Amino acid sequence: SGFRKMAFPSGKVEGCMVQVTCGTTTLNGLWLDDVVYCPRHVICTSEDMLNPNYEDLLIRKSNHNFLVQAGNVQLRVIGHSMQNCVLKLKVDTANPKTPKYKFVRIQPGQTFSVLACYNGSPSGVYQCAMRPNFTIKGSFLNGSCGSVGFNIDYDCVSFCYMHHMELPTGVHAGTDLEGNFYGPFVDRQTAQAAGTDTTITVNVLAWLYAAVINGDRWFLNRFTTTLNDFNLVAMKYNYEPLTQDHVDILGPLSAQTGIAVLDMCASLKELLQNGMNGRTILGSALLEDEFTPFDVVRQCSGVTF
Amino acid sequence: SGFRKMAFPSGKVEGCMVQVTCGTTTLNGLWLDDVVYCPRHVICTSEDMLNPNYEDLLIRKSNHNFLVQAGNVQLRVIGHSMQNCVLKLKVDTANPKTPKYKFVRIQPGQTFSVLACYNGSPSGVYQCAMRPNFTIKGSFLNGSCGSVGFNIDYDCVSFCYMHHMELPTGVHAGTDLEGNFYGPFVDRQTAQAAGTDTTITVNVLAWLYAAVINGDRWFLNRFTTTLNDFNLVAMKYNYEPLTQDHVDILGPLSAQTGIAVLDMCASLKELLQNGMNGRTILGSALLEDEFTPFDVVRQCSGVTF
Repeated sequence: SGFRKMAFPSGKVEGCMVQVTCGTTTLNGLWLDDVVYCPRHVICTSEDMLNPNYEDLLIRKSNHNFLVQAGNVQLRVIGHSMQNCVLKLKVDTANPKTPKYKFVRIQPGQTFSVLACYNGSPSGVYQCAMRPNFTIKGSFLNGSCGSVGFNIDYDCVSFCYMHHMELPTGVHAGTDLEGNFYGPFVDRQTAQAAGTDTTITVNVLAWLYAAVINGDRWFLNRFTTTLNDFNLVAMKYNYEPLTQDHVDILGPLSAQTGIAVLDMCASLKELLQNGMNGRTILGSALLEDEFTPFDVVRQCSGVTF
Repeated sequence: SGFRKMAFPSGKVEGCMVQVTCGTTTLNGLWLDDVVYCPRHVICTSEDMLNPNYEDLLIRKSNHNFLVQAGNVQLRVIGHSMQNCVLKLKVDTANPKTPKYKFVRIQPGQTFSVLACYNGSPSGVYQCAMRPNFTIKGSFLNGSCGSVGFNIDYDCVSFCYMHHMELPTGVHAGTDLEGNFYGPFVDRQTAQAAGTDTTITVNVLAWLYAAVINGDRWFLNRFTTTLNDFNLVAMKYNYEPLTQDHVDILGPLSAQTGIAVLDMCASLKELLQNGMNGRTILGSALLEDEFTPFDVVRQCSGVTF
């Protein structure tokens, strides 16, 4: 028992992290087979970021201008190209620690682990969600660009995020591993703010099921609701609509607890309208929305990798 | 910017996790050089746990009765001995992935990362604190015994916890890597409950400094306090006393923010007496006490390993 925010074991990703330097800019790259992936703004100075012409900056760089280091060992760059907002540096040595891997583009509301790195060295691991407004609420300092987000399924690492930018509100924006940003954001220091965010309803429900499984049951009320009536309330509290697909995804948690999804919705409705009255749920005094139904199942069933 | 509960990168520990089976009991072991460390109750059946005689159970086991598996590979056991509540299994192969390591016994209030494992395979990483009552609030299912807690300092893994027991209240108890329990607990299924816990004051203060560094400043009031007057209030709210050693540990955060420790204490005093009035601090609606001053510095300064 117990329920914690839990990241995937990071070892398979740690063995892929390298340092990439171009001129006076250093950030992190991801070394898979003989290719290093990194944010293309490694070729920008601080002044370049205000309005960068990436094609024009890149044509002035040679392979030799890219210093790639794996620990204390330089990897020789033998080719380079730009794909959307990422650079791909071909190196003459394939990473001996390359895991089985895939590149995936995740959906808003899904979660992943971030291995925060500086100078190619891992510093910490944490879990976060792709917000409905396509930002993530990470923990990133200068030098963290190129840190990646991932999920693991037994032996296979699915890379879904590469860190590029901090917005003026302190939240974070980045790309998939094909270099396409999540959301409308661009890798330029300009006026681009996150749109209004929303709460991930299906995840709040998943976490309420986790609470019941762990014995935190005080919020269960005696009522039910229709899906349409629940969604009228959820709207007022800036919760995203609950779809029948979401109801279906919650089926296994409903089966385990015996609580029908629409019955749990009625209990959430009351929490939204009345508040928690100073009580806690799974040690939290607010409703948590960064655990997916699959995260709850994993942690409550002990899935390993 | 941003502030997250963050674990250490787990790769160096992942490469040490093995499966240990004795009879019908399977749990996790830690493989360092040619020794596998695991909880001694791997030699107990379910009925044995009610009142185990570990010396008498162990004298009936041969080396061959211990099945140690590192992935799909059996490690031959060539010796065994009991040290306090851990077993040490000598194997005929030293772990090629042994990191630089130390065994440490941590103090209440200190934090560490847990690599939760099942059947010798890592499942997730999370951060937790040794509570003042010598329990931890983990996330552990059946089969997780032998999972370890650790801290990392660049290249050196300091192992501080091995998981043994879940208490009837759902919190967790275990040993250091010499097999001595934290707290008064024993590896027997008996009446042993956690004593009353307390809040780790120095950690709450550290987290309030983290909030200021991240720009969450609304709770700063205009007052100061004496250390003695602060501790009279802290006592009433079941906070542990703040010592001059704690004040000294907070010095660097005080310097970074310009907020004297006793001034931050005055702001915490007001939060304890008046509550948060429905506001949040670093996304939390309650006061968080599982970040040490060193954790705050690490995450706010980007320490790597």
